[PDB]
Amino acid sequence: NKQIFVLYFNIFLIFLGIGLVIPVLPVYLKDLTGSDLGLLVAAFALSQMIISPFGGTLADKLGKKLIICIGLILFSVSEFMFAVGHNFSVLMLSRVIGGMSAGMVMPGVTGLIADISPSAKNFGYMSAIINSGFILGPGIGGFMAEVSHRMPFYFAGALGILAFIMSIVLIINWKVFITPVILTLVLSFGLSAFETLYSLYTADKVNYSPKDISIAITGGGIFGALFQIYFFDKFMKYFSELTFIAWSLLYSVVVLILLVFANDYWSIMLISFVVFIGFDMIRPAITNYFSNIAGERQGFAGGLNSTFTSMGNFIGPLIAGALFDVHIEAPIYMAIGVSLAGVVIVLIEKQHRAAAADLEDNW
Repeated sequence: NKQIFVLYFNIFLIFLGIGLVIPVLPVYLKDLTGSDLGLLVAAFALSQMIISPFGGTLADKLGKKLIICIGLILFSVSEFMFAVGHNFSVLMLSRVIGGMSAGMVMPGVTGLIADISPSAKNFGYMSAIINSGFILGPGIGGFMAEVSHRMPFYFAGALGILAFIMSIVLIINWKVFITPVILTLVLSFGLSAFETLYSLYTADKVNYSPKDISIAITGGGIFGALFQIYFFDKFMKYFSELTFIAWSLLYSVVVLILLVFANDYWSIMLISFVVFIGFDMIRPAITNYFSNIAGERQGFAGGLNSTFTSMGNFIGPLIAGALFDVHIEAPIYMAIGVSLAGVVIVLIEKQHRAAAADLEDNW
C-alpha cells in the first residue's frame, strides 16, 4: 500500500537531514576547522540518541499518528532555522531540535511499519532506505548548493511540510548482543566519519567542487543501493552472516586504502562509486544478525540497533574532524582501523561459535 511508501519517505527525509549539511559545511568554514564541523554534524545524532527512548515513551503516552506529525514539524522548523540562522549557537540549536525531530519520528515510523505490514524483509528495506538516505544526503545537498548556499535547507523544509500533508492525508543474557552492537557502532563509525571527511578530503587532495563531490557521492550511493537490491539474496545464499560481514569489511578496507593511494581526479571518482558497496551490504547484514539472535524481544533489539547507530553517528564526526585538523588523511586511517577492529571482532565471534559447536559435536 501507500502507507509503507509515505513512511519510508519520512525516514528517508529524516536521515537525509543528517547529511544535507555536509557540502554546505565547507562554505560555512569561511564564515573554521574540521573540529566544529564534526561537532555540528554530531549534534543531530547525539540529540536523536538521547531522545529516542523519551520519544518512544511519549509516543506510548500519545502517538503512532501524532508523534510523527510533531516530529515532522520540529524537523521543518529546524531546517528553516538552519536556512535563516547564521549564529553558531543558532546552528547548534537548529541541529539539536533536528535531532529531537529525528528521535520523535523514528520510533513512530518503525512501530507503524512493524504494525502496518505483515513482516523480516520490511526491516531489511528499512535498513536499506536508512543507509541510502544517509549516503545520498550530501549528494543531493551539494547538488542544490550550486543554485544557492541555503537552497537545500529550504527544499528540505518544503519536503517536511509536504510530509506533514501526506501524513495528515494518510495513516535474557546480554552476551549475545555484545557482538552485533559493536559491529553496529563499527559500521556507523566507518561510514559517517568517512562521509564527513570525504568531501573535505576531496576538496584538498584534488581540489574538487561541490557539484563534483555531489555527483560522486550520489553515484556511489546509487551504485551501492542497486548492488544491494540486486545481489543481497545471492550473497546471503553464498556466505553466512559473519563471513559476509567480514568480507564486506575487508572490501571496505581495500577500497579505502586505494582511496589513500589515489591522486588522479578520475581515479578517486571511480573509487567513490564502489566505496559504498561494502557498507550498503554490511548494514542489512547487521539488521539480519540482530533479528536472528533475538527471538522474542524484537522491539528491544531494534531499539538497541537504533540507539547504537545514533551513538556511532555521533562519535564518528567528532573524532573525524579532530583527526582531519591534525592530519589530512587521518580520518581514513581511523576508518580503516575501525574496519579492521570489526574484522577482528567478527573473527573472534566466529571462532567462539566454532569452538562451541565443535565441543557440542564432541559431546
